Order: sequence, then C-alpha cells, then structure tokens
Amino acid sequence: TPILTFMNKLDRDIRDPMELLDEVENELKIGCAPITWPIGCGKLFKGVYHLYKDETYLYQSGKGHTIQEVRIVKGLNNPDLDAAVGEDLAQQLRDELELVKGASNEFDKELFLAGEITPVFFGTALGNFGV
RNA sequence: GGUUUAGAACGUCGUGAGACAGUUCGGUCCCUAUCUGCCGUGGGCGCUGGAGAACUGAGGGGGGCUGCUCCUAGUACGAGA
Repeated sequence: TPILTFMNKLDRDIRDPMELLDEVENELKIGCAPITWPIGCGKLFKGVYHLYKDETYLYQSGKGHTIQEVRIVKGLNNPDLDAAVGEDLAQQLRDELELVKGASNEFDKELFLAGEITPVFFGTALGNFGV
C-alpha cells in the first residue's frame, strides 16, 4: 500500500528536516521525495516552497479555523522571497534545497504506487497550512 | 447597642439590709470657636516715576490602582495534561 507523508507541526520548534528525511528512509525503509519544503520552523515558520511548482506559499499565523489567503511568491530567486521571508532565511532555503537535490528523490508516480517512495509534504494541520 | 447610677425580676449568696468580673426588661450624650491649625476668600503695603497687558519659573500640589480578553500562540517548556 502506497504512503503519502505529511510532516506535521511546523508551528513547533522541530528537528532538521534533512535529518527527518534520514529517519524516514532509514527506519521506515522507504524513499523520500520532497514536494514542499519548510522555510523556518516554530516562531520562524514562514511557509513552504513548492519544489515542483517552483513557488512559495506564505504562512499566516492563526488562521487555522478557516482556509487562509493563498499568498504566493513566484520565483525561488525572486527578490520578493527575500523581502517576504527575510534574505537570511531565504538563503537557507536556497542552501538546503541544494543539499536536498543531491540526497533525495524526484517524485515518481510508478514507484509511489509500488510503495517505494513517499511524497513528503511539510506543513501544519493546526495552522491549516500544507493540507 | 455594650458597660459603670436610680425601676423591676431570675438563678444565686446572706437571718437581713443588700450583694454577684452572673443573667434579664428599661433607662436626658451640653457648647454661638478667642488663639494655634486647616479650607476658602478679600484688604494693606511692598517690589523705588506712574501705569495697561503678556510672561519666565525658583518652588509647591495633584495624579500614580487594576481584571479580563485577543495578537504573539495552544508557540517556548512539556511524555502528556
């Protein structure tokens, strides 16, 4: 049976999402294919950058009861991602994404249906963001 | 209202008058503020020619309480709660 993976609780101070990928591949014996990627966590959760759509959905704090306003920032090197997220966090997104590409997987529909890779989504079910 | 006067009764002590830091019902609380003090409010004279305004500010006084909710965030902390 195929497995989607959702990394919940990005409102909280969490572990390194890199390390989180290791624990999922190593201990669950299944490949990880990131679809989105968190930008900051805890008090610094700013949203997720979508790897395949190449855009950035911006998290707003405490709209967990309804659906928040979908607020996108288009480019991964769009200088508005720097403005909206702070250029510091913006580069760490860029850095991590570099490492991610050298140590992860492209989502393949065939291997997902074979139960050999999981599409990993990062989000927060409480903030109603990522769902 | 209590309690300390005078009336009356109970228990109680005493032959008794009376008595009890025992109880019970009743039972006159004056003052026109001279001074100090304090709240206000004027008059005088001063401040150096006499006036009409507007000021500066040495000082002085007043004020100074706090609940609950929401954002942060059900975040940090926490196995959870």
